[PDB]
Amino acid sequence: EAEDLFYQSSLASWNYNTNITEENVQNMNNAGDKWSAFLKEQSTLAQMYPLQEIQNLTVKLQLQALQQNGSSVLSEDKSKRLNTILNTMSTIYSTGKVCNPDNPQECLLLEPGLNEIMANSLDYNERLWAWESWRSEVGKQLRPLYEEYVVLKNEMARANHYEDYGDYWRGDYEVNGVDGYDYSRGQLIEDVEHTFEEIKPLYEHLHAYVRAKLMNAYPSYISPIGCLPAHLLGDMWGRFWTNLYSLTVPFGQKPNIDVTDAMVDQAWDAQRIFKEAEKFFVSVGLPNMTQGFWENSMLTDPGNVQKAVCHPTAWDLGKGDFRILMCTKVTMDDFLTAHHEMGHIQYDMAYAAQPFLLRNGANEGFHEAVGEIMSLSAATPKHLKSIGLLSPDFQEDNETEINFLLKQALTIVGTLPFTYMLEKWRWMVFKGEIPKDQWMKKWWEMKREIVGVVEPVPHDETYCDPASLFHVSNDYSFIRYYTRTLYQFQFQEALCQAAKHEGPLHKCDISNSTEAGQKLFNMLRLGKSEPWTLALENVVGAKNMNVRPLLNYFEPLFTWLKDQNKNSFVGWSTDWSPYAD
Amino acid sequence: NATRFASVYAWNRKRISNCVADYSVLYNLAPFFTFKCYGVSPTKLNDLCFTNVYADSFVIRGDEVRQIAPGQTGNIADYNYKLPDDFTGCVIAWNSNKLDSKVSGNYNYLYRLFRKSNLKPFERDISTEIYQAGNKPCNGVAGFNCYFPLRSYSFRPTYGVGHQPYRVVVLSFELLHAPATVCGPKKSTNLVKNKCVNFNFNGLKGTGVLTESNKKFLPFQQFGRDIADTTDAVRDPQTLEI
Repeated sequence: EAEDLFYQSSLASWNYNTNITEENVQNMNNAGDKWSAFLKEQSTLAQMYPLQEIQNLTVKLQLQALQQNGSSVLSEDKSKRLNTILNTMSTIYSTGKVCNPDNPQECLLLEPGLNEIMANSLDYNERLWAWESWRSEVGKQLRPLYEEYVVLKNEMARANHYEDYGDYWRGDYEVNGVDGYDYSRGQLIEDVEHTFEEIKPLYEHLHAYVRAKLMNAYPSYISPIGCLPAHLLGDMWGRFWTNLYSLTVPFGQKPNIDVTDAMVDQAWDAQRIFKEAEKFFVSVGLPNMTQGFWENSMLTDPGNVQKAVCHPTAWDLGKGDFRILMCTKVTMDDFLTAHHEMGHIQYDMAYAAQPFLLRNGANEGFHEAVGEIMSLSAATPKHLKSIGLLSPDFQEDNETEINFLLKQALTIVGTLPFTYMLEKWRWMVFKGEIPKDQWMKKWWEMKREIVGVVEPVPHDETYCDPASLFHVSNDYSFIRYYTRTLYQFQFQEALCQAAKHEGPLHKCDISNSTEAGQKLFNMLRLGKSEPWTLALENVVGAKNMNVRPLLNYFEPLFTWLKDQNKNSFVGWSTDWSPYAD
Repeated sequence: NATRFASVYAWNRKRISNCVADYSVLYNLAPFFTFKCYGVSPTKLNDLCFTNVYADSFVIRGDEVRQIAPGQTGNIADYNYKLPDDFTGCVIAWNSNKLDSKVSGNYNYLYRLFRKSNLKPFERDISTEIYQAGNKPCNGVAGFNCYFPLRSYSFRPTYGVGHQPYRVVVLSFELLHAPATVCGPKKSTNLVKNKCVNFNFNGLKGTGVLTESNKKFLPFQQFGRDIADTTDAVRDPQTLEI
């Protein structure tokens, strides 16, 4: 009965994202309360489950997601209070108005305003007000809102037989019931600490490479020894370092690998984007295209008479229905996310015979890490020369592969100490390890030692700095991004090991080979019926999380980052400060 | 070509007996989406007849079209219906997007996902029984550890092929010890006169010269004989001329 009540709710969210009217905001609500009533009329009937006598593993993996009572364990006034503060903390992030304190007569908005100022601005003081006033006008009232929120979710976790709320995000990684493949809830803490020790020389060479090229832009603002100022990372927080590629380009005389100039003159449309890129999937050995994906999806923005949010997501609606939604544009980056977002939808195409509790990824990061292995294999020169988009005789030397390697170094490797810095902070604010006067003082002290970023303005306890993101302000998991890269490199290594390609992993290509199709499809069709510690052994052969293909992916880069930083200083310190004048 | 179809656990029965089936406008024209079966080919049915043929009319999801196979088990092939190992007939499917569906999902027709035991082939099981796999009962209500497998469909023409409404007509062929009654179509050729030619009629084989006959004949007879016990007249199989 969950294939009809959630299906009426999730199609109203697809109808709202296609047509934004005043009658469509309430269409998500009246079809959405019946799923929330079915989420609580089933979970109260699932609380007295005897788990001491059931021997079937396919049934007991379904009942573990049904035994969770949810957020309605507590009283009626607190269940009203969690419904109150959650829509408040997401409205002020969406409709937040921020501007300059010097001239407040013009104040713009969120998405066209803050995005352009981190791309091509070089000014020191003008970009400093774009980072400080977002933390001084929106995040001031979050500290009365998060202090009662951090005591709310701790009482939700103690009655559901957990330690704290830090084990709630680690509860999806918990594997129990199988001898030899056991995985505790606290085993993810030391696994993240062990996987970081191999990438600690990888990020420290990336830390010295950014600061050495930025000496010419900022002579009297950046020290040769100390840490990074926070308002010059190319992003709002530092998750994507892709906007700093114009300041950290290794060779400007070498041309970049892109097909933006080659897509215009052949008169390509958005229909030819998804048609040629579907031939990547049938050549591997995945099944063919569905007809509801073609004549019903929105690839073109339907005029200027109606508004439509076209952020890239794959709508796993239900019962075998598969739909995508983005505004497809003619550039290089929109073709790679067309490869990425349909990599999720072909993962959901495999477990079509599995039920509703098994129609998910193996963890909260399995659905997005399996989508990026086709997106990493679409920007390679082996795939782009086979489709005829590039030149038939394009030059490929040792110096032009560094420019392709820095496209995968900035947005993938650079978020991984930032994923470690937030998720260690989010695990310890719910465990009660730090008090209220040390709530925000611990945040930039652990930032200055593990990512090398110092805030230029000191922030007191009345400001809430990490809740300016999308996932913290919507109460989402952030441990999915740390294993997003480790699973996408363990998959991309082990798939084209069977494709007999001799060379580096950045030049590898899984197309025109059916050996990687049957090795993947028996792992994609399992879902939640098999845990991730046995599904990893069928592909890469390792049940543990290891950082071996990440060191072999940037092995031409780690040679070159060693030789360029012979004179530079490796590492940072906790002594330099921009406000220490 | 039915306007109304039956449910997948409420299979109706339409007899095909004592008639001639014309597959030259149904199978040779082929307005359906897919045309595949096992056991016999569609080009073998024009010269092969059986005793009793049965068929039905039901619409499934598009992911349930792989369970319709001889010897198949699954969510539909072990709980809704079953095809036997000696299944002679063929299975024809066709999408029915806008005419068999309605808005907000086609909630008119239901399907059973769980049964208490494995069912036999040709079972019209429309019961509301509860599958049990635990320890304690629930006194016959959809409650604690008691599955309710009856749930309606979600057909609408803007959806994918995984649960697109596919009208599946399982035509079951069966030969018995009784003589055959339903036989497929067969093309005919022209007739020539005044020549020593070969004869391949409906019930007469031989050779000779066909001329005009001025003799009396019956509308039910096939051929006539003379006093010397050889064939001297044949009635047209298509028409009636001795």
